[PDB]
Amino acid sequence: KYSEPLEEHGNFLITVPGGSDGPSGVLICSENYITYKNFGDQPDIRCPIPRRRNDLDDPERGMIFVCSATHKTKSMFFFLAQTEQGDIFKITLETDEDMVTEIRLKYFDTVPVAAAMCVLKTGFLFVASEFGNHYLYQIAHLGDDDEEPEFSSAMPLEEGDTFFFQPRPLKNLVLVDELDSLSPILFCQIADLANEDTPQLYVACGRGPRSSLRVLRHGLE
Amino acid sequence: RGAEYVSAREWMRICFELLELLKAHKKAIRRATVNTFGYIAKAIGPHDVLATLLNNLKVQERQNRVCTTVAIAIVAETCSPFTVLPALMNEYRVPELNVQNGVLKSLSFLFEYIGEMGKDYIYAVTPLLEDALMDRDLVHRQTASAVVQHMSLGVYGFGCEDSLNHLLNYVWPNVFETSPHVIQAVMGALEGLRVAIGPCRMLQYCLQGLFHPARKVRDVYWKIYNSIYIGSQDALIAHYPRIYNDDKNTYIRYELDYIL
Amino acid sequence: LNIGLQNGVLLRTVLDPVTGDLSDTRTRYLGSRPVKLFRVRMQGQEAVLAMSSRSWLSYSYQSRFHLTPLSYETLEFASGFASEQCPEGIVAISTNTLRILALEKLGAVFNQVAFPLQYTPRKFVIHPESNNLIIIETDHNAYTEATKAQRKQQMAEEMVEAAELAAEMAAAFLNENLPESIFGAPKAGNGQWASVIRVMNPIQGNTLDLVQLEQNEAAFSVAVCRFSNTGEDWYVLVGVAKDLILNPRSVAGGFVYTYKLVNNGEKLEFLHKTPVEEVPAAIAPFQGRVLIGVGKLLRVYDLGKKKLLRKCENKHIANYISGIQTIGHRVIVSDVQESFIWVRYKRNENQLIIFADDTYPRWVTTASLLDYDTVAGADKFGNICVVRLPPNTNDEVDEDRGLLNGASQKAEVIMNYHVGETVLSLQKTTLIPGGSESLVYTTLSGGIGILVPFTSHEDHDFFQHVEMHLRSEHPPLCGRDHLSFRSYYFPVKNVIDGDLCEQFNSMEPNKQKNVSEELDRTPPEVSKKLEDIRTRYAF
Amino acid sequence: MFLYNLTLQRATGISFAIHGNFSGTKQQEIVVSRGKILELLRPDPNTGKVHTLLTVEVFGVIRSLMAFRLTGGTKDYIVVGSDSGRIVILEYQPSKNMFEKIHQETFGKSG
Amino acid sequence: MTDRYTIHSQLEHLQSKYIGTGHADTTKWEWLVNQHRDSYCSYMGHFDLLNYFAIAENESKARVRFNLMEKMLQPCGPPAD
Amino acid sequence: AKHHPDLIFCRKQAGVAIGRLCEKCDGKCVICDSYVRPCTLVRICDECNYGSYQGRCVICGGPGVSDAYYCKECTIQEKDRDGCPKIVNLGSSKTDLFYERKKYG
Amino acid sequence: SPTRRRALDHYLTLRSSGWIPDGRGRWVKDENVEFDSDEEEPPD
Amino acid sequence: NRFTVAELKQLVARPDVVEMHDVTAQDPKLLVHLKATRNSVPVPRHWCFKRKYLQGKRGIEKPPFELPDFIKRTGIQEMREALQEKEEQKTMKSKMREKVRPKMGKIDIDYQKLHDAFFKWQTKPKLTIHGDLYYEGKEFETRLKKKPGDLSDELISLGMPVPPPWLIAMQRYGPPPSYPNLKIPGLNSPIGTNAAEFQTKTEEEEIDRTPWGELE
Amino acid sequence: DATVYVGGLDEKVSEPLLWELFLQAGPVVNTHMPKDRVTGQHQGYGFVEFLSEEDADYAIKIMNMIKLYGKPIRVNKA
Ligand SMILES: [Zn+2]
Ligand SMILES: [Zn+2]
Ligand SMILES: [Zn+2]
Repeated sequence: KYSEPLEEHGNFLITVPGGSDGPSGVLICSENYITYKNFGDQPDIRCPIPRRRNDLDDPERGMIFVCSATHKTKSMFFFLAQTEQGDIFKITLETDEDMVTEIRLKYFDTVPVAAAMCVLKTGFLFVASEFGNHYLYQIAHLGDDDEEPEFSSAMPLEEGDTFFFQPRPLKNLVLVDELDSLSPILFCQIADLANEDTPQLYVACGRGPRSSLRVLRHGLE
Repeated sequence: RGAEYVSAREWMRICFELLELLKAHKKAIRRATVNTFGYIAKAIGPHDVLATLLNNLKVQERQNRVCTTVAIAIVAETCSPFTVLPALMNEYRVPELNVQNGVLKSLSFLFEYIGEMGKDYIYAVTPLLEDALMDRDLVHRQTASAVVQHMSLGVYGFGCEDSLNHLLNYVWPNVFETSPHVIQAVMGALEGLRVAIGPCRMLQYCLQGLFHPARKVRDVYWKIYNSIYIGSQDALIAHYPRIYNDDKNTYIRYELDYIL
Repeated sequence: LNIGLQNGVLLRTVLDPVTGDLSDTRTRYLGSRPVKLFRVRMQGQEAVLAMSSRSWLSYSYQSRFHLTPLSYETLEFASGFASEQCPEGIVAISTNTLRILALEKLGAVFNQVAFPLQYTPRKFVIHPESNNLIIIETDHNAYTEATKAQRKQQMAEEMVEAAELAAEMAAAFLNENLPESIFGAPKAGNGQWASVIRVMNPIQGNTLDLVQLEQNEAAFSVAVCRFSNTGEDWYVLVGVAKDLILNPRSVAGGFVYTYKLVNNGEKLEFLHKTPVEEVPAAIAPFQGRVLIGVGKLLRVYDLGKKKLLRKCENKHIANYISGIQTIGHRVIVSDVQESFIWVRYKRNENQLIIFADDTYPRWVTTASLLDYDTVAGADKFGNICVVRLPPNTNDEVDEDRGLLNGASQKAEVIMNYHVGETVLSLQKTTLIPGGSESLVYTTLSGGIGILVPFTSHEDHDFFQHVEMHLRSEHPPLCGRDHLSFRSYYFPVKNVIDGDLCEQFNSMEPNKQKNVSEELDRTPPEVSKKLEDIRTRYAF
Repeated sequence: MFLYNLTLQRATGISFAIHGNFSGTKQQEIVVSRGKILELLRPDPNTGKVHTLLTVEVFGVIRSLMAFRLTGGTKDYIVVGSDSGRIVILEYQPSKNMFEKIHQETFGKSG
Repeated sequence: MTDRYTIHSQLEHLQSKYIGTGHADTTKWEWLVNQHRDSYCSYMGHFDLLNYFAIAENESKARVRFNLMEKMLQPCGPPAD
Repeated sequence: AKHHPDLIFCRKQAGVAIGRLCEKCDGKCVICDSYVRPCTLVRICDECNYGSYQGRCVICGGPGVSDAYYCKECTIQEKDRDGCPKIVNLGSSKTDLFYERKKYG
Repeated sequence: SPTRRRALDHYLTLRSSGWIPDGRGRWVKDENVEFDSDEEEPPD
Repeated sequence: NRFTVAELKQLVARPDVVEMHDVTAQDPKLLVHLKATRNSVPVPRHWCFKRKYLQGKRGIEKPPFELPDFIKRTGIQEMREALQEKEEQKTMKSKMREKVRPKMGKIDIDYQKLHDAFFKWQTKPKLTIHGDLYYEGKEFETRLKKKPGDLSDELISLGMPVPPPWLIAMQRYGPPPSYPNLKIPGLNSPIGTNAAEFQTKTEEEEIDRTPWGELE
Repeated sequence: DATVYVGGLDEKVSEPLLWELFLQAGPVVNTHMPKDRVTGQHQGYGFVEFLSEEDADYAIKIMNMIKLYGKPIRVNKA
């Protein structure tokens, strides 16, 4: 049916819940932007992604979202989308009758970079890290208090520069469980370095800061 | 179901009579006839049956000989191939063309029928086939290629790749033949060999002639390449050669060159 | 019925509830002293604890029996325990002590401990005397510590240059530290490389020494060796690339850093830094000297006082060298895509001569020598091969012809197997005391497997028939063919997939009975033979 | 040289995760794809610990994963796209503790 | 002559169906663009090649997949005519 | 068939219809035309079982009497994945036979 | 004699370090091989 | 517009493979690059020959096929030879008369012998490694060409204790010009010092030769 | 010089042996040692084509080294 050019290249899409509940459209995540689009008379709505304030990165690098998850209550709905740096944002759509008018975007937390997130119905969040250990968080509070600035596509913004936020330790999530993963085993050596008779496995794994040397033995802890 | 109701001489002479049933025009009569030869050989033994069938290959008309060939394979399968192998391989030395094409034809059917069980006799019949693939008659080469196709797919997964690679060295110069029957038997053999010795070997054979100066060598080579590409497009990612960068285009796949 | 004996073997025997007729006894050998059995409670279930030289707990997990040994010292006696502090535990008396134990995680095969590093670990080596570890870590797109501090100071200057209160903010900006393992690492750009040498105690986990390198110098190889001319004095060689870009590839050069190991392996003392013209990707100790492959060049380096010294470099390896192994005077070089090359070093000519290689292109990631003639290797694409050298070959080659644009002698491939996931580590070892050897591999995805050789034909025929039945009876769950899966790039050769075979015990009982008819065995006997090979090699 | 392959420690990295009512009840599970392995994980609400219910090796490369409900349906099906050239629809059977293939439809070559 | 033209129609039929079969007049550029694009698809498909590339460059996998998808347009530079 | 170079397969995207074979064609493989070792069931595309044609022979087109299979060798080579294997044109041999008998008879 | 075998092995080691025996009882540095500047002659 | 062979040969990394007609290629750089890549086998040589493949006068006199040895151990060839040597003597009357009154148990080899031929005495033949393509003259030109410093047992004709008789003159007349690097004892090779053979002894002592993972 | 003429031989000597005889000096690329058909025996004179000039120049000297069945052998250019 419909075919419409985009301004910049998106990398994935999010299904906006529709029908009786919410408007039916698609959220397009692209480099430095999140865009709501729908077919019909609805104009496209773009929100820049907040960057970290006083960031040590190379300034040329853009920012994308790596994974998302939708939480649909019977009441309302929001999206949790994580950026490359591990920052999870809440995304909420504001509908003025039939169409949506702005996207609202609020810093939720910072978690290791994930391949998938799953908001379970019983107020948990399951983050499967792309490398290293996986985590199961419990959602204490949705991000609705505690005087934290909330960015928006309607907020009028000057030509070049963007929004900024300040990251912080955990507020909305509490770590409940952690699942050990050996991924990625970068190097290994099977040796007896601890003078008990069975050899142990000395393995090097993990990416960047979360990397570690692990000593594996055969038996229950 | 009832072979004890008749004497063995009766099954032998009734067996002789069945060779006239192979001249029938209806095909169902012919395939029922071939089956009956295997059932009879279970009662009077494969040698009495097999001598009769091997004598029938001197006949001129092709419909008789093709069916006799199928019946030799039928018995070979039902009474295991070590019984009928020696005599069939001995018959390849008879100085008559139809007999030699006939033995090759029944080996083709035999390897098609026994399947995985044919890893037990591939070393036996490898020198026979390499004798046939060196032969001056083109037909001798097309029937040997059919044998290679069917033997190739049977031993897939069983580590018989040295025989098959040896036979590829004989099959491969026949790619410049132009006769269509021989040309499609060769292509069938190569498509069987791709699944038994791998896409890498088959690409290593094609490589030098894909950009050869003559269109003759080139299009034959390109239509082997396409068959490898269709059947195994994903496995070839690891097997392509390294092409260097020229002045304006880059051709190195730099990701694979990554070192951890 | 569980029985224990003086020998140290544990016998678990069927006992019929209504009749009382013991059926099948699968013995297992655990420990070296008499074994004592005590009933305990785990997961609201009635497990058994058998204590020998090392304790061994037999329990059922996911409706499947397990036997794994407690990684803890020997105990004289034990029994069950329950209380508010610990709901399900063990009271154990070792001699002259009493203790309460809780098994937090069950159903596992390995327990682990983890020691944090800063960047991704590329390689490590074990110092033989000290038992320490020397680890090199490297990251692309990264800042080292010092570059991060300068960059931050530049930013704090910039906050003042923007605008009187601002310096107060910049003070807080210099002060606050977000923990990098939970807030990410700042990303620097293409060509930016942070790297570190670290000397580490394997038991305790503490960093004994730390060396930080320059901002675009990236470590790729490490060795610890004794140069025989200088005497008994350990040296650490670290190969470093300078200014490396990945797409498209370019490098400004390389260095090899030499350190000495002083204080019984506590400390590195910088000795010299010697420059090479391409990245030194493999360093290997070799008969009192060292082999260094710089790019496509294979060179032998002798320790000199001002730098390392070059002797007899070879220049016929096709592409980039990625790994070097030695046995005797034979050298096995892993090309990045030209597979294995066998090179012989002859002393009294002082030259390195290629005498054999392989007939396939292979993207080699690792290698390990199985014997004097065999090499096991692994690819980036996820498959393991075993290449042997044919019995006639001599390495008495004196330096034109060649076969097929390569060496005149070719090595035979005798095993192919597609694991499914990229293997980065092969090592030939024994895993359990009183086991046999095996070839252990660890994949990138986090898996660990073994490749164990059959000792008889009767075993080999049994396991091959079990595999061929199960390929048709119990086909893979996503519509793939098993013989086609394991033959992803090269046809499968000489391997029986035991992951498929041990799915016998997951089939339905009519199907287990139907398969086991043609093996002429009852399904307990098939499960026992599947479990015996795992038992006598592994865990 | 005949070798036998065994897996001591299965893969632990995670490629895909889908969450659903796979067991068919109130409880929610996660179906994770570990590349070559398909696992069923059920996290406890009160305790908070994740439990592995099922782990089956599929001998393929799982390339995409989704969860699927029929209209007015309680249980969810798992739809797996792989390199097999076919699409498989699976249902978890809790009484048996195994995935059950419901549909398998073939459209293409493998790899 | 006519056999040349029938070979030509057959091979363009193939090439439309399976993208990336050649014929007798495939240029270097065409063959290499095909095997670049097939490589990219293969990298996206296999999970551990993509892990390896995401470790060797210090990038996340989503960034890696997105860059590979960007390279699919002109993988080997502009067409050589 | 493999014996007739001018015959042409449908090759559209196959569906849930099972292809069948008439008494004459019973027991043979649709692709390579062999009599042995049947491995997989043949599926035909929607158009080819439209209407009256529902249930006719795949290979020739006569009243179908049993299910059609691919053989093992066509499965291993993945010839079973190319499409609908229904033959869509009679060809020269079938037509010639008709006119020849009709001339005589 | 074992001592003669050991002497021969030492001769081999001198053959490895790049020394040429062209000098009848003496050795010549080879130009191809990198040596440190300090050393003037091979150790005995 | 096109390269001559000299520019092409210098432009290759490896100039031994370039032929007369490679310059006529539509992309000659890639062709000579592919011809010099490892493990690829060359185009069959008769692509340019006017005579058809294997249709040559030498091929007329090819002898009959010979059975392998483990099959001749069965005695099939002598039995079937005798059989067909009787059957050329019979007339059509006699052949058609033993087709109504057959003769059982004539040409029977016991099953155990036939099974042993196939499941006990089978030997792998001589095989050829990949890239060894057959061409028409191949099985006659398979004699090849043995290097100086390596002698055959038969070259017994010399009957000399073990150095070569000719050498007592090669030191006189000089080192032959044809071989630049050849080394022979007494001229430029040890019968200096002779520690070269000791190296091989010491290394041969060092090696373990126990193949891993074999059958017990 | 690539070829040499070789006289004065005994028929027990063979072309394969002859190739090994002169490859002791340097490899004989093309061997020619007539077999006479009529009485099935050799007159004993030979022609040798080499790789290049190198084989030819040595050729005459190679004659002195040669001694078949207690007898000498003629080698000269051609
Ligand atoms: Zn029909
Ligand atoms: Zn078929
Ligand atoms: Zn159709």
